[PDB]
Amino acid sequence: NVIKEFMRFKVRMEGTVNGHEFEIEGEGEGRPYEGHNTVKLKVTKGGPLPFAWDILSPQFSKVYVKHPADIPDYKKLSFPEGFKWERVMNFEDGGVVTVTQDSSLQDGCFIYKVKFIGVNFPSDGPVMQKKTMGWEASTERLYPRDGVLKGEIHKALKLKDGGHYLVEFKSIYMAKKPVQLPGYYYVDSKLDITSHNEDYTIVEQYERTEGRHHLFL
Amino acid sequence: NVIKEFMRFKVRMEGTVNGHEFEIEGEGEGRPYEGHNTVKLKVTKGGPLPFAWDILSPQFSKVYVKHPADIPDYKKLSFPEGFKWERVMNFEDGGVVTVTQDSSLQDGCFIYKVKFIGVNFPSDGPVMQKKTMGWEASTERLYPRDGVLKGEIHKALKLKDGGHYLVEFKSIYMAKKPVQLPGYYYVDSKLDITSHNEDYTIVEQYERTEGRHHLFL
Amino acid sequence: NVIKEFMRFKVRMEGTVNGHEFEIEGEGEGRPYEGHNTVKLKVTKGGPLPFAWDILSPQFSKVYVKHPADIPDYKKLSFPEGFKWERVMNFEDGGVVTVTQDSSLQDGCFIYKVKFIGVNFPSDGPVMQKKTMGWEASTERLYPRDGVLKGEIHKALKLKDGGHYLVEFKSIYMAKKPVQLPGYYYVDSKLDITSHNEDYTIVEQYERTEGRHHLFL
Amino acid sequence: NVIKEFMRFKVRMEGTVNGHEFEIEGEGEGRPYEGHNTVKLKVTKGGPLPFAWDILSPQFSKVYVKHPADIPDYKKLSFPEGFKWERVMNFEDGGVVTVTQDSSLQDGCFIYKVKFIGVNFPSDGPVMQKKTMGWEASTERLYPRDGVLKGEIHKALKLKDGGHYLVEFKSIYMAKKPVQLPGYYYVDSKLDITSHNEDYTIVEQYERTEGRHHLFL
Repeated sequence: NVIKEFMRFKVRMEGTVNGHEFEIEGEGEGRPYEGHNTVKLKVTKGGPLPFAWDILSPQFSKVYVKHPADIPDYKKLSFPEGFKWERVMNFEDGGVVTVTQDSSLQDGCFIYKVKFIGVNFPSDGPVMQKKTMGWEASTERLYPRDGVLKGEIHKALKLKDGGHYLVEFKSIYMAKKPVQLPGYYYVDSKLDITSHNEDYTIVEQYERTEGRHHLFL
Repeated sequence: NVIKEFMRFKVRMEGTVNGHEFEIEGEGEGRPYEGHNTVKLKVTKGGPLPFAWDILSPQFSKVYVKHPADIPDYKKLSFPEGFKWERVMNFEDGGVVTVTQDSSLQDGCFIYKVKFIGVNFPSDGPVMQKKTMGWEASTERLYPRDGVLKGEIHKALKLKDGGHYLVEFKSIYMAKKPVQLPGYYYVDSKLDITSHNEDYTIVEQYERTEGRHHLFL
Repeated sequence: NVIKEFMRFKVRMEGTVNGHEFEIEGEGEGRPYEGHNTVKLKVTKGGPLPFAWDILSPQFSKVYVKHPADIPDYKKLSFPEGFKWERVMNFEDGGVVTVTQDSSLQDGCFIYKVKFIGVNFPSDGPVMQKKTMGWEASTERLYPRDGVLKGEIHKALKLKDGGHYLVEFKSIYMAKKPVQLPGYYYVDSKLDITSHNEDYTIVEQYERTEGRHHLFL
Repeated sequence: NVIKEFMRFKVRMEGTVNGHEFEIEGEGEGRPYEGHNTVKLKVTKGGPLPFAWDILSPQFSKVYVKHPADIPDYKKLSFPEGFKWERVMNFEDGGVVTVTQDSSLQDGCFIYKVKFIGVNFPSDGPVMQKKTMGWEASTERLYPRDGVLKGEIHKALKLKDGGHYLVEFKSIYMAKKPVQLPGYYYVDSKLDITSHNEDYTIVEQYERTEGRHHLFL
């Protein structure tokens, strides 16, 4: 280890939403063993974005999840080789996103490369209309499957006018090398936008995340 | 009052699974303010179900959910008129179930009436082949919507030969009288089969369930 | 054979939509080898339905599907015993319906028994608001699976304020005796409400439906 | 006009399937008013794809769809500017794919640019195990929505070991310029792999496709 108490990271995203091409670059840092991390983003191409920043927020670091000792830390165990992760986001209004990412380690710094494709968002929807205002804190249900780690979440974006915009997440974590997998468990998360410029071409986020067993066990 | 510290209930279910008709009846009791309840069932018609009992178990009492004082207990508030509940269960292998239920209070006893329709289960699947062995403890994400209370869960049935069989629950709770809805919150639950005969024509269940805010709030 | 060129039928339905119970009875007739049939329904209980009649229309006769000689007529072959049918209807706005049906032959006439459960329809949506106006003609994709016949359709209801309300149908047909199944094929249908009273408590429908191979074959 | 009776095209795709990156480039040609076209592809990077080629085939030209004079040919009318198209493919076993593409016209040659992300495919499934054998002919259901053209299809891949592997397609066609949209209609298609080398690093395809009204209209 390899994975120190303090770790920095670099991230780059190439994405497309309803046909709108964009690129984003950023840097972050956090305490992998404490379950917290922050990140600053900059839209390098296609800005300002014609859609809610919120749909991108969660694609910018699960190696920072705090895990109790009795729960194998698959993501952490994968380094230095690292792991890849994939995801599907099913929006209640038909919107669909598919994400592919690669997580590596270079000279003590984490390297994240992301590809994102979002389609079918209604022109007058909350995404396309920028009517959201952050995510609610969430709880992911994880389990080992097909030799890899999987998890699902029932998430929600807060609507300006009140109410919520529902999104189901389905993620897949795949170590680049064989690593001990955990059993059924949960991960609580809370992602906040801490700052941003008026057109959201510059953004700062904070995330707290921790794994645990269900409370009744 | 109407809802005492100790309350009993009676339940009747009329269902069909893959064309197989059946009837179930039972009696239960519990501590509504403590978050626990038990129930004893008996298959009265269509006896010897040709499918896993597990898919029926969660259809047999949310008025028993322990809620903190700062979270409006919508279901409890609904009495004496009571409430209705509906649900969709999406099985990973294509099976689908819709449930509609009516909850009332009669002579100091909770009265539950359930209709269930399950279709599209593979004949060789874990349901039709009775390969399941109980649910993992779960956590439901609730929120108010359309004037009613809704909630979703990523649940899972343990496989006898190892692994899990996934199911997504979508529930709707509808008070028969206008009462206070809570905001976004969660419900942890754990249902166990405490006793049964080999063919599951006689079963007893126990369930613990409590409402709460997300752990990071 | 038992299936004459002219055949009548009797249907009875017990359903629930968003907690509202209802019952319907009807009588119909048609020419099974020609691909057309009519039916007259009367709401016998729960009358003055508080939702779009159109969601019920398609649950009231596949044995009447015209099949070319080179495509095994599974449903017809199942008689005199008959067959069962189940279905899932997934509505674009979240509403979900499950149906289970039993088709038999008695007194020289077909006997239909249907059970319907509909949930999660938004209070302000086209179904509960009664804003639909008939289905567009459709095309079902069928194939043999798990020893039975299955088919799916991408359906659509026309709306009063223009546009369409999309629904995906997934049906399963199950013979009560082993009969020959066909391979991959298509069924074309067009259902029309031919008459109805002011409150839709008495309704008359017409349906044309025919099986065939893809046109490029 | 801009669109002549015979037209060639250039296509290129960047994709990722279950974390495996690849690139493909190719050229095709056909008769846009006749609904016939062919294409030849070469895997340029990510050599020897570790998954079924079949999943990519339908991503390689709807301007070639034959339309009757009474049905607006939205895609054709969008030129010379062109149009973009997006798509979601939902695999029966959990795999999900999103696609985004751009179609333009350059000096008499159509230019196609495709981005593809596929995730959640079971390692032991027909895709990653290459057990598929081409698509069945299909029929897409189209309708105008949100100022654009949408269509859905219930498709199927033939399994080597027999049977079919089901896939639901959801496509969105967006003209770069708001040209005339058609109303509800269908498109029949039949895609065949005409030639291919052992490892699917060189492949040629043929597609027949024509738009039309429902047969009962």
